[PDB]
Amino acid sequence: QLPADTKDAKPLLKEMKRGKEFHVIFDCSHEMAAGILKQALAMGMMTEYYH
Amino acid sequence: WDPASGLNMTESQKGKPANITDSLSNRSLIVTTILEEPYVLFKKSDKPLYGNDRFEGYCIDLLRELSTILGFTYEIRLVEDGKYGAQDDVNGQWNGMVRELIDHKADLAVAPLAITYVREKVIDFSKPFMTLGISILYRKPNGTNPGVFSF
Amino acid sequence: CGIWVRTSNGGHFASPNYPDSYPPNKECIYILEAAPRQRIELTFDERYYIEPSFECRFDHLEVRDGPFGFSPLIDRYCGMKSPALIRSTGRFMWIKFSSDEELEGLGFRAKYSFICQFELSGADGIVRSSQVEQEEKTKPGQAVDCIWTIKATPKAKIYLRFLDYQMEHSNECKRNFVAVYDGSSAIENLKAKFCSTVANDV
Amino acid sequence: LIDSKGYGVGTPMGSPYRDKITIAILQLQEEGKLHMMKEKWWRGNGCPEEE
Ligand SMILES: *[C@@H]1O[C@H](CO)[C@@H](O)[C@H](O)[C@H]1NC(C)=O
Repeated sequence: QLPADTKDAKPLLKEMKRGKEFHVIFDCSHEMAAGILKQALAMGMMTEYYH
Repeated sequence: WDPASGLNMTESQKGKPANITDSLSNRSLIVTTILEEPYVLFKKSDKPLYGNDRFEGYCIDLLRELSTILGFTYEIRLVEDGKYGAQDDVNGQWNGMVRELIDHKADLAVAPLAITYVREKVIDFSKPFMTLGISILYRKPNGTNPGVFSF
Repeated sequence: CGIWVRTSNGGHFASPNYPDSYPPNKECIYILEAAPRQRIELTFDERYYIEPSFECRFDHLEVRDGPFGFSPLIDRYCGMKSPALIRSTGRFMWIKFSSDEELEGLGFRAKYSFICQFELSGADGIVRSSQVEQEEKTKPGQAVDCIWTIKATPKAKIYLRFLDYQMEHSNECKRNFVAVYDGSSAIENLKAKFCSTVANDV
Repeated sequence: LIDSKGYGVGTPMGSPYRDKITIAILQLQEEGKLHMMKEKWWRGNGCPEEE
């Protein structure tokens, strides 16, 4: 679950990359979708492996 | 259960500790030896050894053969102090291995053990697996002929 | 990262690049040494006061009392909360700050206040066995233990060779053992510990 | 001696004499008297014909 506040997936996305979790579904008002893709790119998650 | 502590289940320590008198078991056997050199020695290693594997010896793998052909358990418990089991007259005691051959703290004690007259009086010994005896030790001569008259 | 803060009644102790986010991949030591009979009071100033809902690894500031390494673990702090002030009379609060491979934070600010280890460095030398009746004469009755610090020449890794090793008092080591630590002197990484007849070189 | 072996005293699987005769044999060994009987039977005619 996304933390309710701070919109900060850095802990969350780090947890994700730890498990080598190469598939994700989302559920969010698309604002959060955009605001989190930038997070993913900054964390370098943006590699052709994830879909 | 509480929000704070958790489940104080009363079985964490069972009221009646389960106990069964007769179940599958092995009859373990205690042997008593000594750190004699080409007989029984600490196995050579750098990492720690544990249990019976700390040792090594010609005697110990002899016991390995014995247990292999008859079936036993290894409690290689060393003697307290270095001594051929030999009684004392004054104390009447049998300090050394003979204690464990008497007091049934232990069992058969495989180690350098001369089956002598007094020992069989107080212990029972199997027939010797290898004989012994006394010889002289000497430095073999060297090519330093006297040469006063080496002709 | 090293800010040698030795011999101060008080002084500033802080994470590198403190007002900025701390750099990544940094495993840097800090050591606080107190003179005999003194007390160490460590003041720690948090930059940011929030309440996290979780505790995690990858960025942890632990505190150790004594020979870094031997030192029993006191506690292992993380997050953005300010740890409570630590008062002990162990006289050696030695504190290590780590770093993961990413995910830097606001860092930290601290303030130290004040109220058997022999140096042995160079190019070559020998650690005298049981050499304790001269350095720190410890009576034989109690358990004794000591640590030895090596510093090679600048740009020099070190090789050790044991000339004489015999720990009679057991094959096991729940009482007596000899061990080697690489890196700096922490419990972080045992290069090796020796409990048997033979001790290999390292 | 390529191999080592000796002799014995045959007794039935139940024999009260086995242990006591073992004791006596060992004791005689201590005095080495059995050695002297052997020598009278061996050494006596051992070397009266040393060539
Ligand atoms: C568990 O129950 C026992 C008996 O009522 C009580 O003495 C003990 O304090 C309890 N412990 C906890 C964790 O609540």
